[PDB]
Amino acid sequence: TPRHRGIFPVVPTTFADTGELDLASQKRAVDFMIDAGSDGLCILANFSEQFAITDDERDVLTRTILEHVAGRVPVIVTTSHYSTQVCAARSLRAQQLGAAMVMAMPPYHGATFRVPEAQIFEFYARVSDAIAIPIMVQDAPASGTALSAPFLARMAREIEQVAYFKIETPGAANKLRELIRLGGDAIEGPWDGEEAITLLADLHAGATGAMTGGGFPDGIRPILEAWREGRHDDAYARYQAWLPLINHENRQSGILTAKALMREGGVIASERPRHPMPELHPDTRAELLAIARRLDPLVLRW
Amino acid sequence: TPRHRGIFPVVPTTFADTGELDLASQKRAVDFMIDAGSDGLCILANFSEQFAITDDERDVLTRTILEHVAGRVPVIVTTSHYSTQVCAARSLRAQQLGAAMVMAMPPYHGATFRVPEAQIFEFYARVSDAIAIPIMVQDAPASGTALSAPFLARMAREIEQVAYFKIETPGAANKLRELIRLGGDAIEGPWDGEEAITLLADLHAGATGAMTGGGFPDGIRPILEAWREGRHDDAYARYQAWLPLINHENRQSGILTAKALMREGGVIASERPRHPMPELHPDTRAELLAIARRLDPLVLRWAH
Amino acid sequence: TPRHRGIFPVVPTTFADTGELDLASQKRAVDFMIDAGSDGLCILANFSEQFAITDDERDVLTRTILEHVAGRVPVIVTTSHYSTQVCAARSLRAQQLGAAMVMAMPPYHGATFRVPEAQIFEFYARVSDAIAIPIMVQDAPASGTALSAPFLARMAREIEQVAYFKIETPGAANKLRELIRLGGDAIEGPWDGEEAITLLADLHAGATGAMTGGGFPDGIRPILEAWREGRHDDAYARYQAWLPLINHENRQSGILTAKALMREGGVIASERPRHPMPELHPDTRAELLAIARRLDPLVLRWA
Amino acid sequence: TPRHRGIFPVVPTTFADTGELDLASQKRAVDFMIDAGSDGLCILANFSEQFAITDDERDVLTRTILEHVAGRVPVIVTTSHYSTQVCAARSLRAQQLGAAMVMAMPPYHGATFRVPEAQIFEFYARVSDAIAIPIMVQDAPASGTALSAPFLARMAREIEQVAYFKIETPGAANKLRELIRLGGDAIEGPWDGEEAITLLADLHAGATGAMTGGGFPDGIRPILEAWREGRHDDAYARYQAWLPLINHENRQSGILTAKALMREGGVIASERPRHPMPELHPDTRAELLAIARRLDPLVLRWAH
Repeated sequence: TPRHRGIFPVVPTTFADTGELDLASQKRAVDFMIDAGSDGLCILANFSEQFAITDDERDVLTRTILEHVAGRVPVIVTTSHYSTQVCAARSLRAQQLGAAMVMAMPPYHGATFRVPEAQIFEFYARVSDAIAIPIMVQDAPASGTALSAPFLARMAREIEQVAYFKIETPGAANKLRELIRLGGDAIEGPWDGEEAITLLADLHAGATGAMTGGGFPDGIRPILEAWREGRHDDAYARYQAWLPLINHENRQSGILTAKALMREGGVIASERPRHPMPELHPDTRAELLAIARRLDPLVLRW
Repeated sequence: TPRHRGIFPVVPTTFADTGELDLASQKRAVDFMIDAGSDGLCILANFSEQFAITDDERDVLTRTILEHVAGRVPVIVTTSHYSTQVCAARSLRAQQLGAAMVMAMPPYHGATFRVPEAQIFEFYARVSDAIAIPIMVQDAPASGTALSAPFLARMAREIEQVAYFKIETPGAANKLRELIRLGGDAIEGPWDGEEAITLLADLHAGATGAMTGGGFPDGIRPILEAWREGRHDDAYARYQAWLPLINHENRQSGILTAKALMREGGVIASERPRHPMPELHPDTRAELLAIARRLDPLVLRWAH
Repeated sequence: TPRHRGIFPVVPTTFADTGELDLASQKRAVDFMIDAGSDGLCILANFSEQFAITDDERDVLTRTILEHVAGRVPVIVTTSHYSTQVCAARSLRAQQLGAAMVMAMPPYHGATFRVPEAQIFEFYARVSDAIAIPIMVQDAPASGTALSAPFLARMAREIEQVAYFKIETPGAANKLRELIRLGGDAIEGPWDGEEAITLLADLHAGATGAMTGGGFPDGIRPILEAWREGRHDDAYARYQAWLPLINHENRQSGILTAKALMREGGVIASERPRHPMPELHPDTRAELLAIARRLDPLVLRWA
Repeated sequence: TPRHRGIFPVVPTTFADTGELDLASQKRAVDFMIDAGSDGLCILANFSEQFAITDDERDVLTRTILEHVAGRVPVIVTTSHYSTQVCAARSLRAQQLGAAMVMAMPPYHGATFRVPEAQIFEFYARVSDAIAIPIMVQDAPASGTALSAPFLARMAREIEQVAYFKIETPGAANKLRELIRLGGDAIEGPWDGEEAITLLADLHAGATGAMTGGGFPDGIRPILEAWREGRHDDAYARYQAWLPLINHENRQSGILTAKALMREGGVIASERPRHPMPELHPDTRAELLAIARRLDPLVLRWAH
């Protein structure tokens, strides 16, 4: 039924040692993530350090990634912004460059600027009016905005392009359940996130897709396929083998997990974040690689 | 002693009702706020709806407002960004366009992306290295980041351009006291904000400046002047006369207060915020105008 | 047709300087607040430092206060607790001791333990089942819990004893409007709080009551008096006169405001909070009293 | 050299299906957890639904559990309270009843009532003055209170009974590293919590104790002994075997995990929480048992 399912990892934004954009490494990371078996990619998300780049860098990254993908896989372009018209403009521009879908947080700023449900609704409704590609709602703690399942399904029922969801808040499995129950066939893509830390319970809840980290999609995807083909016991076995790595990405190495792995594997030239985001502690990085080496991920032999 | 004191109200961003920047209304807003007696101006702050504008609009507004000010009053340009290098380029770009000062929140994003103290120091340290004009550290709830009074005082003593502070967190008065106690004359500008709702308590604590709303800086400034010259009772009376309007701005009409006042007075073409920021409830606007129509602010008697 | 309206100040808990309960000062505090014109009292709220007392002290305080009030004014007993059965038992006990109303936060603990909307509904429903006095829903930032106006309105329509609301989250005035619009006659008591900092705007929105600080209800009740009688500009003039004291209470001296004023007036023996709650900075205290003295509040000329 | 090391799981508060305390099931949960090899126990913590019980119930449980343990293992009694005097009174009472340690959150209430560092130091200082058994400082997100590693180390070095720490804020591993270096020999017990979700990373950092859930301490303890004996590859292997259960407890079944397992295994009569805490979704429960049934935990095998 749905247009999009499977694993859609987040593409990390690759800087040089100087903090400037490293577009060469950026294309190599996209190519590695496509070779890993990804059904699609998501760019300019919070796991791409979008908060540390400029609007001009956003446009260069959007055109560079989409032109290099060359239609090999569908790309989700994250266009989140407080202003409705800016997000619609970014969504239209991503559409023009070949995006299959846009992902947007609800309109927020910082810790205290929140938007009532009514204006959150109009935000998505107007972004929906301007574009023809599907919209994904990101439900994540970083927005500090409660998006309850009845309201999330409401937007899926009442807004044309709103069909996909990335539920990353605590208790995501039973939120996905309630979302699917209240939205029916309007829920085209009930997806989970958070680096696939709760993937198994979310699959139990009816999740169709996973927006994981970009470091090892080859490890996570056979869980989804085995679950689709009814091989539940194989899905658990693969989830169990890879969970220590997923747990270390979620709890320890964080956003920089995909880049530190890509650096060690020779995929990208630098794993540095943009200052002032803290770099990985050497012990956190050493333990990340020690776990990964036990699992033979493609990132280390690409 | 300090380079800058007095009232530095925030210039709101004037939009057309379509949604685009209304630079014609932007300049009239700047002219009025100068005519209202502002010691300076601050632009692209959170009260300017900066989170709703793009980088290109930021540059157009920085150039337009600074050019139109034409050095009549000093301008603080807010350059906050998570990335240390983006904020450093913005602050340098603001300096080269004529800014007297830059204001920066600590690096943050959303509700959960927070930066440790050691990197926050380096953030302001590297912005300091890039410019020759002073930095104003904004201490406000929107960042969700704790900047202790010792830490703020430490940055003043050890970072060259860090010298001004906008204390807006709860208990701003007693925190200003601590900041001044620990920093001394390294605290070149202990200022408050939050529309001046706590200005009288903050002046007691030693505040020498106030970043207020842009609607009625003329009603608030005599509070600062009377206090500087030891007329505390006149400071109280002016504070009391205007506190209901300050209270209605802080608690009811918020960021849109200045623009609803400017629109009523003919200063600007539209009071609309950029969607999806909620527009004023009709009763909230009417009560705002009704309160302002007891105190004769220039904004309701300027264009005509 | 409401059962309760007007001004209901939160009674502060009076400690001795040793930190133990000072019940003699507690009664004198109650008496002053009644002589100051309170239409009723609310006890054991967060503004009463309830989080710094024990369950036994709560029962000692509920009995002593209600016994001392002797039915002079209606008393709101705050009964908040995460546990549905603990709150219901507290509200029942308060009813049997003479309480006319209970106030309950939504169930919560700390900064992270939250309750889904369906369970918050069941919470207030079973508390309503247990008592025959009305419930006041406290919508305050300390809970960290979002209670939308549609949810609060549905609870008033569907839960018998849910009829009163203390709305003191940001944007209370517009929330009160939507609450009244969606709830209709089920909204028996749309009140505000936060020391009456937004009282004028809330009065415009349809508020019929205010939960203020216990320090100067004589200064604030006339604001409601003029509003109810239609003297809107008289209500504004009174408002402007006392707003600097309300503002210093809201932003500077906080919970301790009523206790510092009562101690200066000789009403109580000690203004100290229970440690580790910070005591008032000496300048914050002097400024509070300098403002108060311009307004001649009864607290400074009672004992 | 330290007085206490190993696994100190939190004892769940056992209720009846009617909501009242089920003390018979409470004693059996204690016996099972001792039978499962716990080096010690912790009672009346947030993982015990302590916020859903009364003071009278707290005292009934403190005396009931301490007497039934009969000194078989040391018990940590969580004495947290906002009031300094109340916490010290609870802590002295716990020590008089045989407690080997007390655990205390920093003083706080709700989402907004916070305490400055100076009075938090004074809070732990005066509690230590009253008691003669060690204090464990709990650093958990439920307090919404920042307790930096320098602040925690300073308390350990300057306050006699502050010697143990439960770190379960985000990034506990790196925080534990800094707390251990900063605190030196005064950190008698750098411990982690959060159901052992980050036990491996925390052990690399130098954690010596783990305060986990109470359902399967027999499965988690070998990870600590393997680390203590320097068998790092073995610690990973047992960690990897039990992580899906640990993860399900941390993200899906939560506080109710220990009670659901204990009820299934016949240890306790009821697994319900006190209303309004949401009961387990039936699918969540079935996934919990299916994962647990793969690891042969004692809780589904318990004869005494």
